Amino acid sequence: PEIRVTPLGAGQDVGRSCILVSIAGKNVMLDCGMHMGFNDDRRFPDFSYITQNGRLTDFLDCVIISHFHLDHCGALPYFSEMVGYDGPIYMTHPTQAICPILLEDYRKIAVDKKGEANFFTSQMIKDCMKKVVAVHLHQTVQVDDELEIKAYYAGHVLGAAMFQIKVGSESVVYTGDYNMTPDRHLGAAWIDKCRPNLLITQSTYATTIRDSKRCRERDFLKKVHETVERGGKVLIPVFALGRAQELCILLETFWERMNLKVPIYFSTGLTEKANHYYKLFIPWTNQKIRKTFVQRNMFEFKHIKAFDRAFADNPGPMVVFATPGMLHAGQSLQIFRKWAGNEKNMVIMPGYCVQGTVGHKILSGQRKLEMEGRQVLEVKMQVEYMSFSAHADAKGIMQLVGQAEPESVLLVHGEAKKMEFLKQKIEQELRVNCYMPANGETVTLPTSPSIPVGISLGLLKREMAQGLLPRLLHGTLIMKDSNFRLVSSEQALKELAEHQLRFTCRVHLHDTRKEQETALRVYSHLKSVLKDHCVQHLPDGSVTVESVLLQAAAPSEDPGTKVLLVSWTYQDEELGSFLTSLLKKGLPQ
Amino acid sequence: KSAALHIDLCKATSPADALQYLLQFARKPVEAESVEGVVRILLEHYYKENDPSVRLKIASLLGLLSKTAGFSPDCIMDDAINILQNE
Amino acid sequence: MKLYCLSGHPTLPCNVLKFKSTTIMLDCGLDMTSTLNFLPLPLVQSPRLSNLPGWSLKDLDKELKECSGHVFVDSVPEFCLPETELIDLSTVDVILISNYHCMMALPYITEHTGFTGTVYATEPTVQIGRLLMEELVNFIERVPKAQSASLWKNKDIQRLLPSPLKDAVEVSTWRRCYTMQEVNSALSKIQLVGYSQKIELFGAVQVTPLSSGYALGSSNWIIQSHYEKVSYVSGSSLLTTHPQPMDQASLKNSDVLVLTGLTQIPTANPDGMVGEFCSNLALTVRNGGNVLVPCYPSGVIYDLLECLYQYIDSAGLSSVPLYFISPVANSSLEFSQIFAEWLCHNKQSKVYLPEPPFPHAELIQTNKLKHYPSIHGDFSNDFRQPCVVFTGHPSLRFGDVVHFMELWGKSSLNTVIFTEPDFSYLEALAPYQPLAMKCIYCPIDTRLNFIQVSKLLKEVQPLHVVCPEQYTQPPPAQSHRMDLMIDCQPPAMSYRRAEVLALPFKRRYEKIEIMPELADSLVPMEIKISLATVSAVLHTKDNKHLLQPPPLLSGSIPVEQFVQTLEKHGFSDIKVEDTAKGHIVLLQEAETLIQIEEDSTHIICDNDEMLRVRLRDLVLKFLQKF
Amino acid sequence: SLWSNRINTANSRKHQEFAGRLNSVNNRAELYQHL
Ligand SMILES: [Zn+2]
Ligand SMILES: [Zn+2]
Repeated sequence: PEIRVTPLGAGQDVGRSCILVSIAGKNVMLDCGMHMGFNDDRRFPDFSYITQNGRLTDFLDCVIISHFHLDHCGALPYFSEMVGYDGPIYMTHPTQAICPILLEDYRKIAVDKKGEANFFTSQMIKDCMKKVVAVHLHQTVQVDDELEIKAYYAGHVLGAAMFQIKVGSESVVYTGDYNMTPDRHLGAAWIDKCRPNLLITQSTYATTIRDSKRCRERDFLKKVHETVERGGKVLIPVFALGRAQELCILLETFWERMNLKVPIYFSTGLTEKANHYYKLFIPWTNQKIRKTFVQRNMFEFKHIKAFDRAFADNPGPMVVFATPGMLHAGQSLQIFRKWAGNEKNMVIMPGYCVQGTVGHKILSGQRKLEMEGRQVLEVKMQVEYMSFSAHADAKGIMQLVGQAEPESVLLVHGEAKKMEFLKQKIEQELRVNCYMPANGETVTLPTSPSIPVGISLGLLKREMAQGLLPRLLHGTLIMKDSNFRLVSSEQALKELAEHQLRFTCRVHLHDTRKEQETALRVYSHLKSVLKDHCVQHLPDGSVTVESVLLQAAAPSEDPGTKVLLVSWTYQDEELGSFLTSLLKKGLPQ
Repeated sequence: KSAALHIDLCKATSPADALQYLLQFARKPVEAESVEGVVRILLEHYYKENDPSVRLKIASLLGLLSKTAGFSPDCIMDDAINILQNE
Repeated sequence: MKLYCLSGHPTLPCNVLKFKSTTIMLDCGLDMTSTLNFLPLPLVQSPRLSNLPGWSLKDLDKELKECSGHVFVDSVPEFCLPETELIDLSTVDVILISNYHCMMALPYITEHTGFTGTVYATEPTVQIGRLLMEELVNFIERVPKAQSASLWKNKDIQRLLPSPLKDAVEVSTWRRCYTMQEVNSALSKIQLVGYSQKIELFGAVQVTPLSSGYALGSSNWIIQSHYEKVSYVSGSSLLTTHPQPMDQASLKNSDVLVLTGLTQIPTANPDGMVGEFCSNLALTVRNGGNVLVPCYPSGVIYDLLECLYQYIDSAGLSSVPLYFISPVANSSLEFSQIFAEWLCHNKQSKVYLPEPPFPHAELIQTNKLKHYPSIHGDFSNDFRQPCVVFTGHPSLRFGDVVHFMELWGKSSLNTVIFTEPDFSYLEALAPYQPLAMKCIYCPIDTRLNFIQVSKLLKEVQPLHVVCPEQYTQPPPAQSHRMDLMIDCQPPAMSYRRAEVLALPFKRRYEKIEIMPELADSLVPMEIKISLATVSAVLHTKDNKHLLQPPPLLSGSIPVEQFVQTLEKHGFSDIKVEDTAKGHIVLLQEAETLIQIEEDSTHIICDNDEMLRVRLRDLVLKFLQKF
Repeated sequence: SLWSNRINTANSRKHQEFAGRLNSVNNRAELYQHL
């Protein structure tokens, strides 16, 4: 009865997200990302941790993908096809649609811009897509007999989802990446009061709120206007499927004032595919777009360029949107390496740039680099790291944790310095456990699963029939036919060795008085101080509370002192015991 | 009408026909002065009736009738509380 | 355990089940066939309908109009609501919507009846239902007509009227069309739910919509309380339709299977009727005539549009225009396009590569299909005579279909093709009977027929089946087809309008959870099987029961074992009295006594208190609580 | 002992362990050992 979580990727880093969860003997993989920046043998997660030189399908019964980013799904074809996992892979419909093209682009990069001795191919990418099982929003699929998973809304990118993993009473929620503040084309994350045993959250931004939405857009457009005022060019890179749409529409609306076209250097095929995917998956987008897509198509951009030409053009106000984000390789690095200038070569980073060369040094001066024939920049050259990535900040993370209300929390997809601060904040604020697992570290938690039992309707009703206003419930549990069925004693008899045991004692009364005193006066000894005893009135004269009767017979039939029958059972043993005790010698003449 | 409703409810079958007649009767309005007789008949049939749905419809109807015009329902709340206690 | 059926219409049900602690409304439904008794609402005041002769009786005359023998009502069309006064709808906690066809009448329930509960439905159902109420309100309020007709509703007057007007039922309960404010208010009280989404209702019951395959967002519901499951099978289809097929597996292990939304005209094969419709319109168009296709803007129109796109290319009729006139035309086309993940595996595979799912986007791109919001806009400029028009309400009582029927009704060249089976095509056509227009009835109903539902029943094996009484008898038109029946091993009880069914599915053994702390103190035993005893305190929160930690006994104590085993377990000076069918044992210390009856024991104490507890405990060596 | 029998039943029907978790030290294991 334990939940063992071993993040062998993105434990205290961002990238190569791949988390193993063993909850009730069901071993699930929570992501299959890849790392960016690493050259060889560390791009993909360490799958030797799962008993290499063997069949992974036996060990893992379910593989879940949060969204289509390469640090969450990049190692999927290599993993599946190469290491031989033929089991199910769960991912939302937009994730299924947009995942293979990202893999194809990175495959093109690897075979052209680098070596490809130990990489996968397009046919092997398509082979992986066969095992995929698409899961809709809030679709509680039954991957196994007892294991079931539910996809929520994450708001990071199109099709990004938080995957609950419920088996029995135990449940684990993995948010992957998410944003609690809605974008211009994506809604806010939401999850019901799941109250799971563990909640695994991203922590790439444990910083404070990033100055709302309008202020950030205003600052970004002001920087763009400042750079283009002196005729400089702008070279923002982006992955072309995440925050690219928001930046595109924002800069287009800003350009409604002056009306000069802006070049979108993500491939025209890729741009068309992005527009089509966003129009096919309108339900996954914001209510802003969900209600206004019929009136007008905001994705029909009036400004676009194909590729290499306008990049090497005259120094105008042209702002390039490079196809590969993070400045790790591709068109982004090709343009950046050939661009310099005070107003020109404005490099605005919306992403995080987790460990990739060039891009990661946003906090640095961005004028040092590490490459052959490296260049230098100037202060006016934009190296601004605008907070436009669709990631929830600290306030969003606290909001999500309070919304879900988990028993415990775990942190991944972040930096150790930020994650320790976030863990301290969570522990000090919500009084809920938090964890700090590194890559390869196993985190184990105990579980307290309740026992599923069936209680009879009659006993259940009788529970509050007398216990609505100091109460108790007594019954017998029958673990018959390998199932648990709680019933009352009568239904226990009815199930199937009967031998009733009672108390109907005749205590020789010490009180030696009249017949009236012995019979009609002794029997009124219930209401003195005793409690939790029902009251029923009868004209004849007797005390009938459950298995209690005291008016027995004549006061002295046996040739001795007065004899009276005191009767009680084990549930009402208090009354009968007290009566017998005070009748043995407690009522003298 | 009072006697017509009485005899119709008497002759109708308990589970369904009486329910249909009550459904038809609930739509048409009732004059204020005649409310007392019809609610008395409805109470009598409530006592007679054993079906739960028919008694439920009788309760709903005789609650509806209390909203009719300037009728004074202070004469029909003792029987109402009585049947509520007995229900 | 109970089921209040508020509508006698089979394909438009409204059922409320007082099951467990919640009363759940299954569908709303709006019997639109009452509109056929009224005179149609034209876009422009026609001379023919205005100058119709009033009907004569001994008494009125201006309320009723006569056209070719049939007698109609000269008033705004009215809609037969479900029975709202049978059960106080304020007590209804949840409403479950299966189809957009069953989504209508919801504004009435939500606004006028004091309903304060929740409404659960799938998003395509909500959007398409919104479009349907949009177009219905637009048609009704486009050219408003007064409601002067009230004398004919009288009980003693309706008897003498002719058959279509005499057989109308619940006429006093008919209401005019809801306003758009009510529609907007009603759709604000809705929660969107996806397929197989488990929605907990106050911790008591769990409801999931399951794909029915009949329409976009069409869903069947299963309500369960962890031991008793109730399955609601609305309109469903097992054909090759665009939505993902029926989820028949989840309907298994159902105590009660309430079954509605079965096909009308069961003898019709929908593929053959689609082919016949295409062939008929091709024949009409080839001779230079026009074609009118009364249909809903978002129902079976898409399937026949696909078949027409395939057919015209081979038929050499690409020149003729395909007009689609409705206020919600573009909205219908766009909503049909965007709901791509709500399709079957064949058509949802079109989202991987960039391509819209439905092919009528190609009809628009090649300028084959031309959708317009009305007649007065760009349609009147782009109208070409040998055309085909999909428009108006299929009831032929409002919308642009009235105008087109009045326009093309005078010529034999033009044709009107009926595809929706929910309206009697002879009765909807009644206010226009002396036309020369060629009228063709080829309804396309993809819903379950009786062979399909028989196979589904044998696959699912529900314990009890609930259906409208119309399905327990053959249809009146045939009256001799035993195959058009619901045949079940149980009698398959049925219902009529405003009938209350007491279902026999009442069961005990509600579920409860026991925490580990109390389970540690609970220890089992052995009997003849395991058994234990529990004494605890019951904690209930949100209809979920938890067992917090704070007469009968059983065993084998025959007279021989009683006398022998416990003879000298600690006391002395014990005698046995030769009593019949047992033995009486009493001690001389204070006349303490032990008596046994058949399968029973009890201990007597006489002026002694300290030894009594040990006397009881001695017998408890081999006495369980079974 | 009701919490004993059901826990034993649940633990009895389980699945194979990860090699790394078997070889782990202090609930942590070195990754990419071959490098
Ligand atoms: Zn990420
Ligand atoms: Zn991400």
